[PDB]
Amino acid sequence: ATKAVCVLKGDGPVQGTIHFEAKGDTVVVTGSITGLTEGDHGFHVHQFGDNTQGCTSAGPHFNPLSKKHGGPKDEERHVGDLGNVTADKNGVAIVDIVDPLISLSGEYSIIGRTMVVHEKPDDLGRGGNEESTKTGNAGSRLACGVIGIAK
Amino acid sequence: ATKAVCVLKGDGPVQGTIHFEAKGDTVVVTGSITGLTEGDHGFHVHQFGDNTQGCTSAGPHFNPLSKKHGGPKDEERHVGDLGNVTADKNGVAIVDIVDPLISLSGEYSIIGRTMVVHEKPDDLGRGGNEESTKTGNAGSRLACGVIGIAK
Ligand SMILES: [Cu+2]
Ligand SMILES: [Cu+2]
Ligand SMILES: [Zn+2]
Ligand SMILES: [Zn+2]
Repeated sequence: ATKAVCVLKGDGPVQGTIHFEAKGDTVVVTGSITGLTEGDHGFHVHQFGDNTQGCTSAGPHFNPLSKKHGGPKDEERHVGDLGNVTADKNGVAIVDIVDPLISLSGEYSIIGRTMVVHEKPDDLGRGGNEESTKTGNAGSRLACGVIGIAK
Repeated sequence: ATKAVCVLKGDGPVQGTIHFEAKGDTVVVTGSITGLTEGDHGFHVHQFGDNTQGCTSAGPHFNPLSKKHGGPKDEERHVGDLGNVTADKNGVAIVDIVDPLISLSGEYSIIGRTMVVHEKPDDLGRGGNEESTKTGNAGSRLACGVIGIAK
């Protein structure tokens, strides 16, 4: 696809709508999330578009290259690693990202996978431990959605 | 993918989990639905995995080859026309479909689009009006979900 979309729901106050658009070989991710506690939350494309167990069955991060966990800019990162999104004091987060690694077709295509917002900030793989190299220690999954074709 | 999955939700009693698997040049589609009234209900793949306005934003049937609506057997159908599932007296429909037209990859991939279960029976394009040739007069979209990649 050239355009896709994601509606984030959970069993909490955290809702959002994430928009995806293919520009050459980057994905412009745009949107907002509401209900967040102030500050950073990890923002990851997890592997499966599977909601049979809420956000739990989305699996780990989309990582077809078997890299370590990392931030959007690091060479060592999962493809699904889109780093942190920041909520203001009103709990709202404008999403604004241009990523050349995730995509909306071919392999690395995120279509039909799961966009997750996390309870905790992502330490971007740079942490005193080994969960850091897996999840960035972004903690729980607050809200998630299957990324579907929009246009 | 070679497997996908779909959680049917709406604002209603109706809910279901639909399982797709690539089997040779066919997709076998299995699962169950509940909450329905008895007898036949249309069961279609709609074009957009766009859940922003619930099932409404899914759009029309997946129809990349611009054919008029039909039943899954017809020369002339949409790729999304999987026909009817039948609810027994207890509101329960056991899904069991193998289709040669829909795919989990390539052109015709149904990953990222929407599975919809309708209010009324599809008429397979054999009503006598425009609504037959587009919709099957299947009625309102009771429950839908986005088709995601499954382990
Ligand atoms: Cu994550
Ligand atoms: Cu339909
Ligand atoms: Zn990661
Ligand atoms: Zn149709």
